[PDB]
Amino acid sequence: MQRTPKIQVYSRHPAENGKSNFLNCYVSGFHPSDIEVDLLKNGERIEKVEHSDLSFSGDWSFYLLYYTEFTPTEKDEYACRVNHVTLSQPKIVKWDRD
Amino acid sequence: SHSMRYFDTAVSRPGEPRFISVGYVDDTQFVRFDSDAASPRGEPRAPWVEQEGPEYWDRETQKYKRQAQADRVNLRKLRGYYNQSEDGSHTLQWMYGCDLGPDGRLLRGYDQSAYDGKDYIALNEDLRSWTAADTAAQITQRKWEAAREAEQWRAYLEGTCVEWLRRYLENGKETLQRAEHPKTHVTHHPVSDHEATLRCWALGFYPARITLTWQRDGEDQTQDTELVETRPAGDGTFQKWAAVVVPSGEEQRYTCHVQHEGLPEPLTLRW
Amino acid sequence: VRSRRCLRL
Repeated sequence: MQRTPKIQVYSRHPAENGKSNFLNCYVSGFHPSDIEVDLLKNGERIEKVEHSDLSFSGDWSFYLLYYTEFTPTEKDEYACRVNHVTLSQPKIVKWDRD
Repeated sequence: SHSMRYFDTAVSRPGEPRFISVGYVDDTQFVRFDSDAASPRGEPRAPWVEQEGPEYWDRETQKYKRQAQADRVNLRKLRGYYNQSEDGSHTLQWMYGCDLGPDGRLLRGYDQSAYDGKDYIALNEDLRSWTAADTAAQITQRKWEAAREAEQWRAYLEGTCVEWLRRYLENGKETLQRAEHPKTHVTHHPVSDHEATLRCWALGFYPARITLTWQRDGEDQTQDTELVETRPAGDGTFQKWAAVVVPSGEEQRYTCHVQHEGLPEPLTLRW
Repeated sequence: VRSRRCLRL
């Protein structure tokens, strides 16, 4: 079976420009396990990004949390780019949450 | 209601496969193992297993390494059962552990596996028989029935599984037995002259089990504009939101209802 | 604690 990833781009705490926070990209429901996940700042890849250990759900679907430190501002756009064997091209999801 | 659960993922490589394993008490992880690491060992991921003895982690490590060895053989044998080539890659998943009810006696025991994401063989609730998804899986089934596998796994699940679950819950009670209620609020977004969006937020709660529902004048409503999968915040707590589209002036009709263990009573918000 | 039994197909 091949299962395409679900993507959520969000922040750990309610965003407040100037305050330090964590950017999060949560990929889930995908199969097989190999995947690319990056956090983007204004289109460029963020260097210091960590991820959780590989786990899966009742339906054998994998999930992963990728995250980084960031300080939201007003024009800095953030995104999550994901690539996976089921995608014809990598997928970009822009950071929004309120 | 609690649970100790182990999740193994063995992925074939075109030599040594990659073996990863993780263990959770409830919605908290506490142990990890990855063969792709420099010198693989059992690694704590929660403070209430950090001060366990060195013998404890040597033993856990030995059993992780033995399971990795075993999973190489397993991937080969599954390749044989389904008469598959060797160029392609495949995946073996395993999940086993115990769930206590609120009593808090053993409610269920689990030992189930998957190949290429498909059910393979699973120990039934009776902890005495096997559900094989395939006649190929029944090769394993007859191997295990000949060996009285269910017996041994019933002994583990009814015995040392619940014992070490209870004991972890003890040594981490300050962590594992304290539920965080969700911090909640509602946002509002005008869409058009006809519509607007209500979004009900639930943040910073533990465990992850939560219920968010929109009602209109006291009637559950489904369209909606979305219900989103519960997601990890990154600090041990979780998040979720539920949103609905409503006529642009009738916001007061719509209430949000939050059910969570950490709440003394279900919560009702609105914009 | 992991079980002493390995998964063996």
